[PDB]
Amino acid sequence: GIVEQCCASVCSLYQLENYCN
Amino acid sequence: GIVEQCCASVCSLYQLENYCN
Amino acid sequence: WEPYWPPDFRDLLGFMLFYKEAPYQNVTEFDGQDACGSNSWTVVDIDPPLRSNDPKSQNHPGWLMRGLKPWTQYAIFVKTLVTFSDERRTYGAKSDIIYVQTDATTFEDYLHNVVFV
Amino acid sequence: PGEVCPGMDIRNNLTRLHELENCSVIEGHLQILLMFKTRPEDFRDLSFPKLIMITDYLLLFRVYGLESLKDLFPNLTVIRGSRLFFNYALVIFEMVHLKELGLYNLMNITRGSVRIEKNNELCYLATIDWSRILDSVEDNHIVLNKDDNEECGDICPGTAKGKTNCPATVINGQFVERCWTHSHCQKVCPTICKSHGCTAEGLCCHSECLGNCSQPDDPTKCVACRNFYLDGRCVETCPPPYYHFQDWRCVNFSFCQDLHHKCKNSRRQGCHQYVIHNNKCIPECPSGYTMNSSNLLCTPCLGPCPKVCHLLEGEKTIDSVTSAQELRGCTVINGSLIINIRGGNNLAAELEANLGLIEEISGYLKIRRSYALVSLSFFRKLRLIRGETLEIGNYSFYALDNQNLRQLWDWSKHNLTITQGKLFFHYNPKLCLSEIHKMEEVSGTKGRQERNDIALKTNGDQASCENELLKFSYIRTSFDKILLRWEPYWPPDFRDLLGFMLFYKEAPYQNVTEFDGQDACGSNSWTVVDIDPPLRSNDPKSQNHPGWLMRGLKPWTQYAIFVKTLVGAKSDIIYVQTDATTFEDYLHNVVFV
Amino acid sequence: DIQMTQSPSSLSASLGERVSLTCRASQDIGGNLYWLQQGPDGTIKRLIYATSSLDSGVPKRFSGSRSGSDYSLTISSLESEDFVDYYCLQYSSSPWTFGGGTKLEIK
Amino acid sequence: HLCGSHLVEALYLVCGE
Amino acid sequence: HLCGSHLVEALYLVCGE
Ligand SMILES: *[C@@H]1O[C@H](CO[C@@H]2O[C@@H](C)[C@@H](O)[C@@H](O)[C@@H]2O)[C@@H](O[C@@H]2O[C@H](CO)[C@@H](O)[C@H](O)[C@H]2NC(C)=O)[C@H](O)[C@H]1NC(C)=O
Ligand SMILES: *[C@@H]1O[C@H](CO[C@@H]2O[C@@H](C)[C@@H](O)[C@@H](O)[C@@H]2O)[C@@H](O)[C@H](O)[C@H]1NC(C)=O
Repeated sequence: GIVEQCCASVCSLYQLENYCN
Repeated sequence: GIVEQCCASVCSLYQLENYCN
Repeated sequence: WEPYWPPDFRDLLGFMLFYKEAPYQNVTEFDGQDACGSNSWTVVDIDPPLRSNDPKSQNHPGWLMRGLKPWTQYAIFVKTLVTFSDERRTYGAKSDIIYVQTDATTFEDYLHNVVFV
Repeated sequence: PGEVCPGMDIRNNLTRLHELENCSVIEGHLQILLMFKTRPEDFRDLSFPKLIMITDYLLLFRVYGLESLKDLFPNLTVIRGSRLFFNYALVIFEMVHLKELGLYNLMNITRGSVRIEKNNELCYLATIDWSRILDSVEDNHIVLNKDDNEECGDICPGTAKGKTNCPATVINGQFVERCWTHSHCQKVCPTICKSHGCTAEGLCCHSECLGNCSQPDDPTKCVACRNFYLDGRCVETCPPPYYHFQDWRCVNFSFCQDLHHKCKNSRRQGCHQYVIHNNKCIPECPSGYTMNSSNLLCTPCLGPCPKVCHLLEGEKTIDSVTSAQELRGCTVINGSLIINIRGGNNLAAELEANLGLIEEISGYLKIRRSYALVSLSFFRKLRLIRGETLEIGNYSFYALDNQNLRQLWDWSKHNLTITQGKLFFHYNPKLCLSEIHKMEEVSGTKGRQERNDIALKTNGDQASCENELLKFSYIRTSFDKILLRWEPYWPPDFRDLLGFMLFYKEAPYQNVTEFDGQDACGSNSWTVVDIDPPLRSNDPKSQNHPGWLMRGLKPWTQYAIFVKTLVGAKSDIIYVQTDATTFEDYLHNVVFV
Repeated sequence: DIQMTQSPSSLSASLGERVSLTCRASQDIGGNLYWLQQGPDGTIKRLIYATSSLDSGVPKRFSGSRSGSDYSLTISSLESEDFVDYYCLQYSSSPWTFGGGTKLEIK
Repeated sequence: HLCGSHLVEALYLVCGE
Repeated sequence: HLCGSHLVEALYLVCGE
């Protein structure tokens, strides 16, 4: 999950991009 | 490892601090 | 690896790739009886390639091994599927055992982890 | 009066929002979110006055420029909450610019709670009496809005100001006037009206109405229904020949049938295949039921229910007992199977336990390098391969390099149909072409049509198929033993005769075969003896008939027995029953304590 | 969020009088309620834990009780030092919440 | 690092739709 | 994001020993 990828974690500036709708 | 924490990964601006000698 | 073509090049069907985690030297085909069940060799069935004419038909059969441990030596070899041939019978060709070691850490990267807690 | 629309998810731009322009009812949810460039002007001339009801939930998140919902959804009366967003039927979150809700026609939220949070300009919240709209307000979460601070100047009075205007209700001890905006009061009906609604004059709507009506005590004049809707009327239950659908409307068989029909692929969120059960048209049969195909009707299962297994990427490779187990209970495979079994123990039984219930495979079946298999009979119930997907070269059944395969299925008993695609057989050394040819006949991979890449030289080349018959010249029973003799076998050049093989198992009646419960490698279905070739002893009287003495047999037990010549001739299956008690000796033991 | 409704918000009484303050829980909180006392200097002190258990040092004239969803603090015989502020607090569920307070004043 | 309401913001910095 | 020779640099930005 995005919460799990960047909040209860840290997400790469690209990981963050990818699924931008 | 620090390589594994920030290179083959992404490390939090704090994770990065912690063990600064 | 090389494409295999029997005398009458017609109906080429299959390759077989074998790989195991190996130390040094001491590796053989007829190793620890594969028989039926518990196996001594990791095995892949490789579909025969599509020739795409006579001039430049080396659309070299290959394989992507995944699920390998890093900094690990692998005994690897290919074989052509066992063919009952017309007249003087031949299955064909097997490659030699090559050892291939997966990548490990860059020196630079060993240093880092060491030099920085 | 207008359309029933499906649930929608509107983001980024207002463009797709106009898809709601003719909906009276949204059968699903409505989410409007993430519109960062919108401004008040974009909403000034935007209205959906036809929308009366949402069956699930309404969610609004980060929609910029929107200051009120009074013009967008002026007539939204009921949110049913059949499906909820995390227990909420109404969600208003981070609506920067929203000054009031203004849903002045919202009378009932049938199920679920309200979550209104982090709306920095939001007022006209203290003025709403939610106890008129929801049965329980205990789970409402209305926090972090402008209303939390000392800045809301909520004003209901406008016409005369403070002289006979909005209805007032109590919070704890304080009476509060109740309104949605400066120009719209909250509708409050007499208690006798319950949730049915009332006219402006205070006259109760009909008991089948929900929230509001145009005329009192008339079930054809409701704005919305308490129970079900049919032909401009609110009804308690759907009358024949109609079915209850999505817990709010009556539909006919044909409608349910249209939904059901063949949503070709999209099994994973985009099909369901609707069924009939207890006068409801529903997404799927409940537990204990299965669907009678010709009339969409759920019927109780004869024993355990059929089970459709959808494979990841449309395929699965079975290379072990463990992988086969993942299909235990399946009766239908949606996808294709690849069998790659090289070894193990008691495989025929284990494979039959896990794969024996499969009746249909929608794609193809491929058996390849399955060294361990002697038969495919473990696929006990397999009757159909559709070939909706095929192996490259348009094959629906493919058998390659199976070194011990001697049987496909027993074609005297088994029927298998192959709708589409071709057959492929190469490098099956123990499989006779007769078995393959029988399969073509049975399966309808008919010889009037197109090819099947079947090798003449690499199928059965290491097998002599049945050919000659060995006959038993002598049979002798003992209670514990059986002594047999049988014809000597001599090939064309009689030279170097080496071996016979005698098979015997404890058998009941008739139902015994050679290619039974895959002997393969390990746990066996047959007791076997290797019989050394005899010594001829010249030409005149050379019948020094090979034989064998079976010992270790149970008494009064039937034995299936047959002989074979090492890979010529096999004998037929004879049943031999070991001796039992003499009548005299049954008598004694009975007649003397 | 569990809402704790504290009543009365203010109370006038005299020395030696018996008084009760109530907190009603919007959801069942079982026995997980504290009673807090705030001095005019701002110091907060806990008097009751687990609805009825008196903390060490607290005079025995203080008692806590429960009836339905009503949790009560009772001062059996008021002393001059008791004319201060009181707050209930629930710890039964994740957002800890407080009653609105009662100021006890001299009649 | 990234969290709460900020993720939504962080994303529109990168999105700009 | 962070890597190679840059980690060493990244670290001294934060260290400043
Ligand atoms: C492979 O041989 C090793 C050791 O033998 C030598 O080293 C090899 C790398 C190769 O060069 C051989 O020709 C040499 O003779 C055997 O290793 C044993 O491994 C177990 C592992 O726990 C260990 O306990 C033993 O001490 C090792 N034996 C020795 C003599 O070192 C291994 O069995 C050989 N394997 C095969 C398949 O031949
Ligand atoms: C609302 O209904 C409108 C009706 O469409 C009109 O009639 C059809 C049969 C065609 O002639 C069409 O060209 C006309 O515009 C739609 O235009 C409109 O898109 C519908 N609302 C939605 C859901 O967008």
